[PDB]
Amino acid sequence: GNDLYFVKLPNFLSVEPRPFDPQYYEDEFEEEGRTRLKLKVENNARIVKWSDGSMSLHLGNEVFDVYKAPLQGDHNHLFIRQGTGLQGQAVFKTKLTFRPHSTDSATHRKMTLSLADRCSKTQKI
Amino acid sequence: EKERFRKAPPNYAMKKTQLLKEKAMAEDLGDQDKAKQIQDQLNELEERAEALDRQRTKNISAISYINQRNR
Amino acid sequence: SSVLHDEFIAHRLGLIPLTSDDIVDKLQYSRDCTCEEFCPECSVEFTLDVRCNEDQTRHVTSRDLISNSPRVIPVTSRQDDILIVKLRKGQELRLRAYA
Amino acid sequence: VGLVKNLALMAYISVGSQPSPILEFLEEWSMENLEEISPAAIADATKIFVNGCWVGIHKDPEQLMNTLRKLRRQMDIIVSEVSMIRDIREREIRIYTDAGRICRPLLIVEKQKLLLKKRHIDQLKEREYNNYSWQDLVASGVVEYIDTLEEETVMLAMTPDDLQEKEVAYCSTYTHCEI
Amino acid sequence: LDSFDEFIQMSVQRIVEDAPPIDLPPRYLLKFEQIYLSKPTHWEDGAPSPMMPNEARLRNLTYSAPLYVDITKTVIKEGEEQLQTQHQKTFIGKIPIMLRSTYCLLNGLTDRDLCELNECPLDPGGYFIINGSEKVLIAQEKMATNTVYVFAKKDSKYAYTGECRSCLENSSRPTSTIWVSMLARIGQRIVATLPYIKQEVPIIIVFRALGFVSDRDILEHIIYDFEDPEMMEMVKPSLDEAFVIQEQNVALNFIGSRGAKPGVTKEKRIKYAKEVLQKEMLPHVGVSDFCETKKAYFLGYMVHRLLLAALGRRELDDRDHYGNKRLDLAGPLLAFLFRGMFKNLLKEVRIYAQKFIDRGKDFNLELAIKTRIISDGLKYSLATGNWGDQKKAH
Amino acid sequence: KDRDSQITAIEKTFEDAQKSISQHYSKPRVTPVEVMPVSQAMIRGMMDEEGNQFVAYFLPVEETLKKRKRDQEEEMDYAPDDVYDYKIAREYNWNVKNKASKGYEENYFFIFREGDGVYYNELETRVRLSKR
Amino acid sequence: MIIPVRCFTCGKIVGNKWEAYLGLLQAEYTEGDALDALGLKRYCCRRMLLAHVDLIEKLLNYAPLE
Ligand SMILES: [Zn+2]
Ligand SMILES: [Zn+2]
Repeated sequence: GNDLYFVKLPNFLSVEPRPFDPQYYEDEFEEEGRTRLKLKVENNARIVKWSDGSMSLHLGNEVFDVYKAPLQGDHNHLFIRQGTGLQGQAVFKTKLTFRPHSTDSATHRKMTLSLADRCSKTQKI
Repeated sequence: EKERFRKAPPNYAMKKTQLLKEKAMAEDLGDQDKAKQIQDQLNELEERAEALDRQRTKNISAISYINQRNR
Repeated sequence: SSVLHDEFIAHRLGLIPLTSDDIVDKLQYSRDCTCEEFCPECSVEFTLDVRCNEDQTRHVTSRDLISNSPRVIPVTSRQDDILIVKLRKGQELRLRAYA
Repeated sequence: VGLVKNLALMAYISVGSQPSPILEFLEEWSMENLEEISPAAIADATKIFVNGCWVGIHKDPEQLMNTLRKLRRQMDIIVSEVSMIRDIREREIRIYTDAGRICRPLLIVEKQKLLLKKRHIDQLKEREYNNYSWQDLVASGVVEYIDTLEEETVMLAMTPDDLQEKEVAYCSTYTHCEI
Repeated sequence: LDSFDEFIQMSVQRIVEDAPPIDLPPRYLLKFEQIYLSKPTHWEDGAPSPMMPNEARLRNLTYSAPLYVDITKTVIKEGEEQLQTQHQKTFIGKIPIMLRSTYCLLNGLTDRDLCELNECPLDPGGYFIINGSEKVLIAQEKMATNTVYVFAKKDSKYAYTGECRSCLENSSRPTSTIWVSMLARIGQRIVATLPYIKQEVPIIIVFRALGFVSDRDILEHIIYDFEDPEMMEMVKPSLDEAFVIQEQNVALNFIGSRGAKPGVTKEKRIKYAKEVLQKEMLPHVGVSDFCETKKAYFLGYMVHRLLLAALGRRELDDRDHYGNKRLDLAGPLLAFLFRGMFKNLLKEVRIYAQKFIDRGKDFNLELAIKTRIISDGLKYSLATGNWGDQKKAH
Repeated sequence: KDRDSQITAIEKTFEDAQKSISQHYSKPRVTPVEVMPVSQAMIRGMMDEEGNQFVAYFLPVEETLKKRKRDQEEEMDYAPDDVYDYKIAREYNWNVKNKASKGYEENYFFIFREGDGVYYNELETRVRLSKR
Repeated sequence: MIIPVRCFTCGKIVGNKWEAYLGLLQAEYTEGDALDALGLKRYCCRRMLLAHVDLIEKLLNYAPLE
């Protein structure tokens, strides 16, 4: 009920802070556009634990592969600060002595146009 | 005409055609062309990878197995 | 059409041992035979014809060396075979050889 | 003879990066900026050197070096290719982010023990079968690229064990180990 | 690969977009901005396709990308008629690609694909194909920029010379090798070899021209501790040796009186000596309108450090020491070129704008853009090995 | 592109991690064992100082000096700057409040085993404690 | 490129033993027992199989056709 459940993810894996709800979700977004749509059709979560002590984070058939590496610059307490009480009622939980090291990736594309043009014009007469 | 009908990928031409397919996908601002390209690309990839594993099915396959277990 | 040279094939063919006991004390040395080319009295003729048609790679072995004499064969009688080349899908090798 | 040379196996040459987040960061410590300084306050204060540029003055150089290295391990504000050199005898901190600096990876030492614990070897032995790699040793702060000009200041061991045992003392202040 | 990648991503751009807008009777603007590079091609008189490195090798071709830029033809005339017509993706030249780089066709590419391209999976990369020749750029070593050194050229009027190869960041201005040195011998005088000045000048006269009228005020920059008379009595000989010049203006006269082109009128001279002390000397510190206060600090640092070496308080610098060296890899080697090659084309478009406005007609940049500057300069230097222009190749 | 594709694939992946797990890219080398399901305000701490706002280096079993954390905002112009401490008497304690260090704050989403439920509790603003 | 037909030193045929040797490394053998099980007594002949690098496997990837 309390354990290491903090999960950093990169920009391209930004999961919604709230459950999926049909009343909260809208169509705004569209190789170029391929990376665009992925932001909300994927990104509720199930961090699967494995016999080697690795973890895999799943938001589909696509996989983020994860290790519970230690942390020393970020020694905070994690807490559910909901606006209710005096000025955000932070409920106590786990301390940030570790955070995920993990792999989530992208790609590029190719192009081609033309070099120079014709020349050697001549006026009448 | 002569580029149209005969089976295109084997042996080397599939690599340049795969690149060309990628370029066709990337040059399109239209999502339909992109997705059609993506589909096409995946299919040719699969076909090609099958063909590669098929050729390597024998006597290449055998050496692959010893190298993975030796390291 | 193999991945090796021309002389690589020929060199490797040279080093394959041939069953000699019954025949070698009968033959003329080549330089001593009256024939204008080669004779069964001064040589044994060999033949390799291999085409990889299938998908898998082809182990060109001493099995492929077909002799005209039944006794002067490569060592196959009674344990794998001397690998000559490996062929891919569409590559081939035709040669005739004399011992 | 001796003019044409060869790289070492693990030599890496700095590809270069802008000194601008460093400038932005160094600003918001207890620095003092060069143009708003009284000429009488340079005597007992260490001189800061970004890419050859004397950009600032600092009254406490033991807080900077410990802070700059922590970032240079944690892969965030200071990129791995940067070298930070502390001159003790003269009150100078020199930082280079520029390109063309030859450097090589070393294991980090703390107390007199390596940061390369058996966890890293276990994750790194199981690479390919999982996504882990050399860059995770960098990002975990286990190994560090050290420039020739920063190698001037390391107290370097040559094997993990043999140099970090307990005898009559050689140094007992090792900072790094050879790979 | 990394060197190259940084050149393609972050030095091709930033050499384009560094150059000044050209003008010329009404006059124009003519500004460059975004740059575009494609995968390599050969038939962009055949049908367009990617060139593969192995075809480039077999046909004695040059493995290169076409290169394009966004140009605004911006112009204004009488009547406040103005326009900013943009030529998106104007061709500039062809740039040779390093094998297995971020912009090669052979990038992130599997063993299966490499074999299908008839190319080696073991091939490291890092070389150019130039007329079907594999070329490598050998990493040329050099003394590190922006870093003060001290040496004893005893074979001269100088007992010690302090040095700085001051440079800004890949600027159209090259490095200025400043020297600040101590004469042998009153005795004990100290001089700046400032750039483009005919001869070296005593360091105190530099700080006077910088704008420091007071004596007290110059030495606070060069001597940090006023409490050790050790360093006080060391600068006296030079401080005595500048008592005739007290204001900024007479000071300027003194440097301006020694430019390569000394101005006939006095104000010409001052206009010179103000310019060299703001753009020429110590660029890395700043080239702005007012940077004297920080140029002052760094020069006092060089004098300070020479005084430290001379007092014997600090050990002389070793020129052989590899920390005092840097390596021109395939990035910086190319950036050095591309600067000059881009300058050449701005000289072309210049004369081409001129020949065309003078007729009172209108001028067209598509014909002005000489493709053969880049495409051939690159291809040339990477071919001969001569790191320069073809006409000054010796 | 289209909305129906998105609602389908999202609500489907709120089930495609809840199926049976038995093969993977890293099979046969490994097989899966078990599952950890998924505003906020985290008071960062300095590793040197070792901050008293939440006692991570000692892990207290009960508050020796308070009933609960009365951690309101440090000012009316300062709602994200919470008091970040476990105090309930008006006593002059030393516990460090959350300062507006946004500069370094950066990103940090938090989640929990909410009874094996689909939710999220991502962090709002990574504020930091100090020796004040 | 491809396993020699004979041990260069002595002249024993090793050309037939390479497939078999890799087959004995599909089994869990040390190379020392693989070499022994094939009957290579001399330290000449034993070098041929230890030291042979099989490059014909890589040259075979460069298809001519299909
Ligand atoms: Zn005969
Ligand atoms: Zn032998």
